[PDB]
Amino acid sequence: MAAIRKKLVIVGDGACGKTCLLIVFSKDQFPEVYVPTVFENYVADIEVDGKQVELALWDTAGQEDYDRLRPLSYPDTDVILMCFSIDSPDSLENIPEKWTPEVKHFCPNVPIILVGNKKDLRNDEHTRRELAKMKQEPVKPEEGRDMANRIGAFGYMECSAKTKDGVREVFEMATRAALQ
Amino acid sequence: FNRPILFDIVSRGSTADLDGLLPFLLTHKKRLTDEEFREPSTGKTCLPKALLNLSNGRNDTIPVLLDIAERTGNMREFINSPFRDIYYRGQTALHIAIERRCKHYVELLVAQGADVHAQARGRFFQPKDEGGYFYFGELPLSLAACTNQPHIVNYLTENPHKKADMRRQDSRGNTVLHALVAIADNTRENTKFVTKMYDLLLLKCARLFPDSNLEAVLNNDGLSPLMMAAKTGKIGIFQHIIRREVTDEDTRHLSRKFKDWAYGPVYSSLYDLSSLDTCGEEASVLEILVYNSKIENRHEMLAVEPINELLRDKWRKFG
Amino acid sequence: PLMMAAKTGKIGIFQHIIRREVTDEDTRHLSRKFKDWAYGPVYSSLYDLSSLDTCGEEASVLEILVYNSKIENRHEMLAVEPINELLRDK
Ligand SMILES: Nc1nc2c(ncn2[C@@H]2O[C@H](COP(=O)(O)OP(=O)(O)O)[C@@H](O)[C@H]2O)c(=O)[nH]1
Ligand SMILES: [Mg+2]
Repeated sequence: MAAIRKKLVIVGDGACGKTCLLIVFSKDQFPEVYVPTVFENYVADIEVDGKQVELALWDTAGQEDYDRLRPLSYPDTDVILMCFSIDSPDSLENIPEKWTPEVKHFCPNVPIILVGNKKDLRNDEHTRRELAKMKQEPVKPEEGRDMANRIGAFGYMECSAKTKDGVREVFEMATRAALQ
Repeated sequence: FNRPILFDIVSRGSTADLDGLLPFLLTHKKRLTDEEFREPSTGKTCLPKALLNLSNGRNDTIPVLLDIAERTGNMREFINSPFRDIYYRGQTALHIAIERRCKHYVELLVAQGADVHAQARGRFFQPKDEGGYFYFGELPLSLAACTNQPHIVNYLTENPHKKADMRRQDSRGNTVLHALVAIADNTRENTKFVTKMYDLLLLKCARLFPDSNLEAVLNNDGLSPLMMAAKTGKIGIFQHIIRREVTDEDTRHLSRKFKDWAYGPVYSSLYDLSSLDTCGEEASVLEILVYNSKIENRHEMLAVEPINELLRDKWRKFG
Repeated sequence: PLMMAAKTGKIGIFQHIIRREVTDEDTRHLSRKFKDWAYGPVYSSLYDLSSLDTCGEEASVLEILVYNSKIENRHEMLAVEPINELLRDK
């Protein structure tokens, strides 16, 4: 029948795999060299239970003037995909301080999902050494659930855009929450 | 080169001054959808400016801009870029090309990959009750239907590339048939093209989808087009829907009035008591008319041929 | 001059002075209804609030129109774009 359209907004810190996740979901191909700052004006076809849903993927950035026009993307949203890097936890601790209030103040009563992008780096030796140089450890799944507890988000799933693992169930959960 | 220069070259339609845009964009790695080429507080790119400043109905800068955008990679982003302002949010270039009554550029945009199901959510695209001017259903196909443009409707529903399905609903749930009821006045001309387009779309949806009835998809308020016509004080489309007769055998099941027999001037016709006397388990047009139809047309809709006798027949039975 | 117009109930000159724009680049200091953007009917503008400010440091035209002005055009002069919008803002 008619394919409903749901508005999806992906917010997160700089270089936390937002645009890469969107491109992997949409074009099925991980960008090699030229990854855009924002993946904009794309609608993706998805089906969860036979109900076709067109996900209007909206991308936000915090660089140059994109920070100023990021608030204008929030109106009419249906699901919010807050993004943090498993590699660098600084995004994880800065979620509740900045991103959760920002999302809630412009998107009341809207489902919230926080996703652990860069899941492949959890076991990466280089990233582990870089974190140990700064006395840090990769975000644990238990830590992700603990962060979701503070916000009260719809769910927490980890994504690895480079390996194309988890890039589908996250959007399925997002459109399921939007369908509510 | 720069947006004040670009929006003037586009406005004047001078392709001779637009030659150097592509080498500049390629060597600077800039794109036509960049904020440096978009009007602030509006979000308008060069394409709406070209679609607004039309001389002789054509702007030669539009093909050049489309070619340049394809070369730079921003084709879908360039064509489907929506307005970001409060009063025009969601308005892509397809809505502008349809409202300007330029079928050629509508075909050009849809062929290149325009978002045919783009919803315009600005305050100017809200019902007059909610503080708006032009509520057309928020869809590019609904805009064409409410603008009385049958050729553009036929093209959008019969594209080789991407066809606008007629069963789609906007944020409020109104389909094309629901949007033809909110743009319908009681004047003779409005009641003469709104009903024609309503029948055109209903028959098109009956042929294209035999198993689906486009008049049975309720909006977010649970109102079918007949129910919304009864509620919002539209009598012409109300009478047309109730007294509907269609001759085509393939789509003869959409009739609501069935001439049972005829003897000279006298003829007996069966009226479908669907959504009118539904025995309570569903919503009824009669209840909407006698409770929620505060319009002054209530005493004129309570005189339609089935409704007037439907109420009277109830009086004899148990009344 | 604007205060005199408000007191004497001159609707035309008060309406002009409130929304006066000087297109010349040499003197943008005298314009009041600055224009930000304008697409179609929308003519979104930024009205100066000089002599119309909320603060009571200097004489306020809102006070003059509400209390001092006894002219029959008082209702007409309160219907200008910034003054009416200013009251709803409060
Ligand atoms: N190892 C790994 N690297 C990634 C993944 N996703 C993105 N990256 C890299 O992270 C960089 C920044 O990602 P990007 O999407 O540009 O950040 P954004 O614009 O803030 O979303 C990119 O250049 C990618 O190469 C991932 O899942 N695993
Ligand atoms: Mg990005």
